[PDB]
Amino acid sequence: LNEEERLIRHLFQEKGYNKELRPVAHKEESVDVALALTLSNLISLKEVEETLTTNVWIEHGWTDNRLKWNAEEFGNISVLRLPPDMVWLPEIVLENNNDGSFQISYSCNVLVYHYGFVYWLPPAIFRSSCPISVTYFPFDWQNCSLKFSSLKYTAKEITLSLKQDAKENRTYPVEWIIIDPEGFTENGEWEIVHRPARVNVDPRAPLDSPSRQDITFYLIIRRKPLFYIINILVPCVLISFMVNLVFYLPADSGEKTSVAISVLLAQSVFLLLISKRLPATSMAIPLIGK
Amino acid sequence: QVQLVQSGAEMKKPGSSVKVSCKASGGSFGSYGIDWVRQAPGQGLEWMGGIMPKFDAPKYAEKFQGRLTITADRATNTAYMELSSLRFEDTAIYYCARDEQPFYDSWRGLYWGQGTLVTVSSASTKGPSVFPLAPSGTAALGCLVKDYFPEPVTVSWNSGALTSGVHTFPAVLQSSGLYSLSSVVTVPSSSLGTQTYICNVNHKPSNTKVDKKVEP
Amino acid sequence: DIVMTQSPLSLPVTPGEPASISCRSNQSLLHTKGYKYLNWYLQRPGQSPQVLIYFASNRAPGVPDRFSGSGSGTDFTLKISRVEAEDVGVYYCMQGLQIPFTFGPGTKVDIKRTVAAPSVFIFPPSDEQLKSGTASVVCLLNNFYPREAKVQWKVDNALQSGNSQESVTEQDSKDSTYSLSSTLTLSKADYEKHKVYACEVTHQGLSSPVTKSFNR
Amino acid sequence: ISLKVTLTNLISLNEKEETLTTSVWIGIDWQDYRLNYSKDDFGGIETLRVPSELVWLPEIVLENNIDGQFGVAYDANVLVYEGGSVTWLPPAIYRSVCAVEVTYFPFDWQNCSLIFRSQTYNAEEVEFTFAVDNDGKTINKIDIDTEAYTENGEWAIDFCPGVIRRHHGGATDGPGETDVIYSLIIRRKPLFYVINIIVPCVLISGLVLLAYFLPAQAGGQKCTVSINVLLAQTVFLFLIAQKIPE
Amino acid sequence: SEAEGRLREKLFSGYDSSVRPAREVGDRVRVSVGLILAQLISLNEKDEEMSTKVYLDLEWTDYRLSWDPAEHDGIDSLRITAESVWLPDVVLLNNNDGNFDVALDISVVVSSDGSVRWQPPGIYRSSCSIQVTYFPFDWQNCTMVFSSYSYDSSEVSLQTGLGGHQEIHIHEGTFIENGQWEIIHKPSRLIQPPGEGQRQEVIFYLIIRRKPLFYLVNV
Amino acid sequence: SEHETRLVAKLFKDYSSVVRPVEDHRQVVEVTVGLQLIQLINVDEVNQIVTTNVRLKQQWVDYNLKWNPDDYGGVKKIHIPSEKIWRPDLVLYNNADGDFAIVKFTKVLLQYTGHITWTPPAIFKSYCEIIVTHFPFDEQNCSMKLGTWTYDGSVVAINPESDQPDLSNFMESGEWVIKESRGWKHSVTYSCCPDTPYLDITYHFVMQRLPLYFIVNVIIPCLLFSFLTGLVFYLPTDSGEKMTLSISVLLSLTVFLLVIVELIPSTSSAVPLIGKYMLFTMVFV
Ligand SMILES: *[C@@H]1O[C@H](CO)[C@@H](O[C@@H]2O[C@H](CO)[C@@H](O[C@@H]3O[C@H](CO[C@H]4O[C@H](CO)[C@@H](O)[C@H](O)[C@@H]4O)[C@@H](O)[C@H](O[C@H]4O[C@H](CO)[C@@H](O)[C@H](O)[C@@H]4O)[C@@H]3O)[C@H](O)[C@H]2NC(C)=O)[C@H](O)[C@H]1NC(C)=O
Ligand SMILES: *[C@@H]1O[C@H](CO)[C@@H](O[C@@H]2O[C@H](CO)[C@@H](O[C@@H]3O[C@H](CO)[C@@H](O)[C@H](O[C@H]4O[C@H](CO)[C@@H](O)[C@H](O)[C@@H]4O)[C@@H]3O)[C@H](O)[C@H]2NC(C)=O)[C@H](O)[C@H]1NC(C)=O
Ligand SMILES: *[C@@H]1O[C@H](CO)[C@@H](O[C@@H]2O[C@H](CO)[C@@H](O)[C@H](O)[C@H]2NC(C)=O)[C@H](O)[C@H]1NC(C)=O
Ligand SMILES: CC(C)CCC[C@@H](C)[C@H]1CC[C@H]2[C@@H]3CC=C4C[C@@H](O)CC[C@]4(C)[C@H]3CC[C@]12C
Ligand SMILES: *[C@@H]1O[C@H](CO)[C@@H](O)[C@H](O)[C@H]1NC(C)=O
Ligand SMILES: *[C@@H]1O[C@H](CO)[C@@H](O)[C@H](O)[C@H]1NC(C)=O
Repeated sequence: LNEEERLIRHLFQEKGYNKELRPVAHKEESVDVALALTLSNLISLKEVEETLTTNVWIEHGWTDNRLKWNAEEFGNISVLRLPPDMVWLPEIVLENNNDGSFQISYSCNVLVYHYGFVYWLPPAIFRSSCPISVTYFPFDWQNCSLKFSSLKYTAKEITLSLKQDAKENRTYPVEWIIIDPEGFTENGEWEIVHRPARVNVDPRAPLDSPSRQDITFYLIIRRKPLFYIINILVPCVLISFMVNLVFYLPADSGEKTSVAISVLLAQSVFLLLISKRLPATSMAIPLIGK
Repeated sequence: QVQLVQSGAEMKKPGSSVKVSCKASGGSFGSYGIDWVRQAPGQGLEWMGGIMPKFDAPKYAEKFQGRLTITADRATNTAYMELSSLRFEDTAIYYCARDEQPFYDSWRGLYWGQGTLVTVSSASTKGPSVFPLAPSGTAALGCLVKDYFPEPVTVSWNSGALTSGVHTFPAVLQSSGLYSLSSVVTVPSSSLGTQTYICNVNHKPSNTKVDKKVEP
Repeated sequence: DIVMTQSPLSLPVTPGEPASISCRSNQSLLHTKGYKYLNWYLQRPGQSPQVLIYFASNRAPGVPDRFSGSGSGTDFTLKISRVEAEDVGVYYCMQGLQIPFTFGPGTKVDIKRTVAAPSVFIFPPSDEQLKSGTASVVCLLNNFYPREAKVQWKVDNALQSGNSQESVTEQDSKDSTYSLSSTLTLSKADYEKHKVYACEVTHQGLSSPVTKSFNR
Repeated sequence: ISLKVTLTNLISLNEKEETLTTSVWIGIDWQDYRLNYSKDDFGGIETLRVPSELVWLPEIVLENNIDGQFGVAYDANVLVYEGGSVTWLPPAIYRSVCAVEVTYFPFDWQNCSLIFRSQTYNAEEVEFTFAVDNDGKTINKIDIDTEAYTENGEWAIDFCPGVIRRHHGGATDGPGETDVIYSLIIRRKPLFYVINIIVPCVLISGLVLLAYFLPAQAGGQKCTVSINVLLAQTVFLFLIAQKIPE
Repeated sequence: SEAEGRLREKLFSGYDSSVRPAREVGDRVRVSVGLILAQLISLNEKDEEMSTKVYLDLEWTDYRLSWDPAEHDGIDSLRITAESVWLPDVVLLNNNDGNFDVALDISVVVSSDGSVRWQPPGIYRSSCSIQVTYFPFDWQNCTMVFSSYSYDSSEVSLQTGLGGHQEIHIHEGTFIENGQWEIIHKPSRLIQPPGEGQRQEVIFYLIIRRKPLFYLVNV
Repeated sequence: SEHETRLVAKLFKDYSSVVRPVEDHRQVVEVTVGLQLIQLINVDEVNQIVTTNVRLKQQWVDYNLKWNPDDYGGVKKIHIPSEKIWRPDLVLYNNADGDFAIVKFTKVLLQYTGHITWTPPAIFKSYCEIIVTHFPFDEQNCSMKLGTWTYDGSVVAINPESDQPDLSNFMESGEWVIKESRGWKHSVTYSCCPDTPYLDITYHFVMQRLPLYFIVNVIIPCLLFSFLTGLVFYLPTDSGEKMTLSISVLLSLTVFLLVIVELIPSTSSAVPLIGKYMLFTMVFV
């Protein structure tokens, strides 16, 4: 790589690139950071812990004019793979995590093109807070979210936007979580209904606050209730309906209250079974609990 | 000190197959960056085929398609070619050109082997017939070494004592499939009557040993 | 296929001075990324081919500083700042853009020396060879430069065609000359039918063609 | 490399995960001619403590760990004695694979292996020998200090031989490999299962024999007893499902 | 920015981030301690620990990090990595899992007058002695004791953060409300040493009441 | 020892680990990827995760890390920390919730020819579509997709070391038997960038569950309850024990539901066969 090693010396050693400074001509400007989220797989939703675990690939896009070069001068090299610790990064974190894992998991290489665009697709395992609505369990749907923002930089320093795609030379924003139809394996219990993406700006907060801006990726997910149906509802409902046979039993059999109290015991066992599977929230009584 | 060592020379019959290996030492080579180039006798270089990263499979010239199989083994640091349905014009020196780190789209030969001579002929081991080229102030005389197979033939004059002005020509392959060459020496015309001139012809495959006195 | 042509067919080179060789393509050799996929190869006498320049301006590792190259799409030039006596051989330009990859005809290089005319000697077939039923007539051209030379056979002043073969030695390492042999092969019956046999040579060191002949 | 492995505690054998947790410290001794010095030239110093990161180490790891932890727990100082002798005695917590032979559980014994090797060097580059005590006999086993050792509440260590293996030394195999394997033969103490599960289960399961002595009338409750013993056995099945290997 | 780089080079020439800022010997560094409760994750009764997600709110002055904006292209503030400046070693003393520190160091905001504001995120597991008598119809008193681990009261002085609001700040719009616990009170107090090695403490109290509908339905 | 010290000092005087180690930037780095499976730690049917202990053998050539052994006392190979050199960034593309890339940076074996062998350990947690239709007699085909995260095929080429994964040092599994294993290379080209293929090597493992645990613990009690269901119809009515028997069988099945739900996969892709049998027994009692 006479060429790739001559280019990196030119960019980083000769010109004195400083990864601490933002890529802006003056401090008053903000760096435009375009974000998109690809859902590799929905790992789980722990109802008791109220935690959503996801495997997501976060596409970052921003311009760094200090990392521009004339391709023809350097053997027509058009793109460079560099470590992420060698360049300025727009440190985006998952704000609404519930385990302290704010940052991406694997800090992969950045891709830097000759016209200054910095591409970066670090994959991450995240564990986010998803408050659970137990009202219609096991026929329930949940509304989880993945809120992304920067704590080291505010809206004064970076502007968060959605990634822009093209079709027939017409630009549109990517306002949804990207899912590869071929590579995506559906979760065994949760079906994705909606998966929007939004840029949220709070007019009340000051511009120099980390809470001014965020990009939130939502997951409206519907439970697939076949397991709970087959294993709880049909046995429990049939056993409960079985109490009505005592009225048709003759009083001379001497086995009436035994049948009824045994049905009560079976219902208590089912209650014990259900008590392990949901959190002890007071917002509502679950449907199965009702 | 990277060195490519090919297999030894081959004598083949028409319609047979020849497999030529190309083994490397002193360097680490992969599954790509292999190209085979042959030079027919008296002709220029000709590309046959090779494996490049872009195709991830060997590609061959139209002439050799259906007959050539080029393979490279990264584990053993060896590359192979196998040319089947051998024809008379497949007689050539076959070279392997290789790179340790392949170019994606094309190839360069930074390391070559010594070449493997493959001879495709239905001829049989035949010794030469040695005839004099009698001398008609310098005069010349020579020996016509005709109709032998296979190469080579060694010619010396006066048991190696005469080495000034001796020209032993490269052999020419005739349409009969047998080789022929001439060896000539220029001498003073005054020495034709006083000095004896004998050409010593040797053809090891036939054990032909001829000492032909050349005189007017 | 891309057709590659080189000029000059032969370049004579005075050890100590620069030299230049040119290649041509009937198609643009420019890659989509602006890389001109042309390679230059040298084959020294009795040696395997060796790369000198790759991608039309890049010197391969180990090649000395003397060699350099340049070009544009279809026209390419290989230059030697100073010519040393180790740089003698056939230089090949090759296109590596489109399969089949093709070498050029090849430009031969040889050490320059003053013009030297051949000494023309003709030899009859021997009685020993005529005993076997064939007749070979050998015309020789000794110690001439340059290698360009034409040999025409005449039998009773009738030009022959298709019944002769030529062999040439490599340039002599001391006096820097070539030597050439042309051999007519005729059957004994055809040999006896005609009287006069003659080989006529033409060479730039000769003021006019030189004929050597005999009468049986 | 002179190797000794000392076991301080056997923490647990997790049947569900098939994991043995042990607390050990490895005795590692070797020669380094570059770190050779005489006490007379340095004021009588016979020992020098330096961080282990400053000296070459053979990089001994537990190959058969299950949790991905190959190295030692605490990088202690190496002791550099005069004459080029280097001693490193780091402690370690290891979670090792132990396939649980379930057949006679809970009256079972296990054969848990601790396999040690160099992570970097082959047998021609680094080799192992067992350490020797002051009496000179080779310590080809796990060393346990009797005074400080508290037996595991459930597991008794009966045997612990050590063997230095060498293999892949053939021409086709190429460079030879070596490792040290210690075979912890451990016996379970089945008292908890006897008192809490087996004896109650045996008595409750023997109760069905009493059904043969009850009258065969309406008030006999012969089927009451039998089927309720089956129900109690189902409860014991739920109890046992939490303990057995899977 | 080139001007920002020049200002950073001017500021951090001869600057030691391990040395407490004190122009004269005996000068105290005043640190204002606040707390923002992002989420009340849980209160584990078996382990007797409260899990919270919080943003600390630490403010202090470092005289070494002062500059004139007029001489530096009107730059009135800087965002600097926390590890590059001196920090007060303020930690959760009553942590239950052995973790004293913040979840992410992030960046401080330095004003031209030397004022330093730091708002690191934190996931904390604090020890809470559970009053079990009225469980599940109970209320708990779970505290988060914050203090400097090393510096004594003669070196770093603590005060409750404000900007007379001595409370944990809960942003009503973005607060993740807990489904089992209702927050009744959320004060903050500065605790002086009794009567050197003496250290002040800023304690944030969370008096939370359980919502017992689950146990009413199921027990 | 001094020869190796001098060699290592010479090699890394002006070395760069960020750039691909090729003489020319137009050359391709060939990486030979070989997966050695050490242990199948666990298969998670609920979250569809297969966790395995593996060795990811990687072999490439660094053009700049070459030396003549005659110039360094005959040293033909050395051991170098992996962090100091350029490496390929292989990532488990179908990672479920574990590490995406290698985290254990062991030393590499560097030959004088520039050939690097790196065999780091890893614990792969890979997503694996579990088909529970025939559970516990089910057969599962889970793979591990591996490829360079940030390098396309035109700069870094990958090829399997062997047609199959290396199972020579595979520890026996007490729950699964590997019927078949095979590694396949795949190349994907998109119309937007026809000259930049994207490569991956996918190792797949066909695994058959050992069902003895579920036969003993789940199926046999269900069969016993199913048999006990029919015996009530041979009881006399005057015994006053028919309801006792039937209701006690129902209660035994209800208690057994705890065992089954803790054992059965809690997924809704399909009804497990054990689930079908238990529903059969419950409905018919
Ligand atoms: C578990 O799941 C995995 C993944 O889905 C399955 O793996 C697939 O297995 C099949 C074999 O049954 C693989 O198909 C084979 O791929 C080979 C790839 O060859 C290379 O070269 C070609 C170019 O020539 C490239 O296009 C290709 O990408 C490779 O680089 C083929 O050579 C095989 O050819 C066979 O089929 C053709 C007809 O299609 C015949 O003409 C051939 O003679 C030959 O029989 C074949 O196509 C497939 O690639 C694997 N996929 C993956 C993702 O790895 C497992 O099989 C599955 N296990 C089970 C269910 O048992
Ligand atoms: C606890 O575990 C250890 C480690 O597994 C175990 O020690 C090993 O025992 C096996 C046998 O169980 C030993 O295998 C032996 O190897 C010798 C040569 O070294 C062979 O002669 C014998 O192998 C025979 O069978 C092979 C397969 O059928 C054939 O290939 C071979 O030709 C022979 O017929 C032989 O039994 C092994 O060497 C040791 N290794 C160690 C680490 O010591 C130990 O026995 C276990 N302790 C118990 C169960 O009490
Ligand atoms: C340098 O390389 C770039 C990238 O390959 C060349 O731009 C391409 O040119 C081809 C035509 O030859 C177009 O079809 C592609 O769409 C271009 N790619 C892009 C991404 O723009 C460029 O032409 C080369 N420059 C020179 C002077 O050769
Ligand atoms: C009263 C006695 C005879 C028992 C009767 C059992 C009946 C009511 C049970 C047994 C199996 C049950 C079915 C099992 C699974 C499914 C698929 C899903 O879409 C839920 C409904 C459905 C279709 C159930 C409907 C009710 C069902 C048919
Ligand atoms: C050049 O000539 C050859 C031979 O006639 C032909 O195959 C080729 O297509 C020509 N190239 C162009 C670009 O015309
Ligand atoms: C260390 O050096 C002394 C000489 O100073 C020598 O006597 C001793 O044997 C050496 N020790 C080693 C390396 O064995």
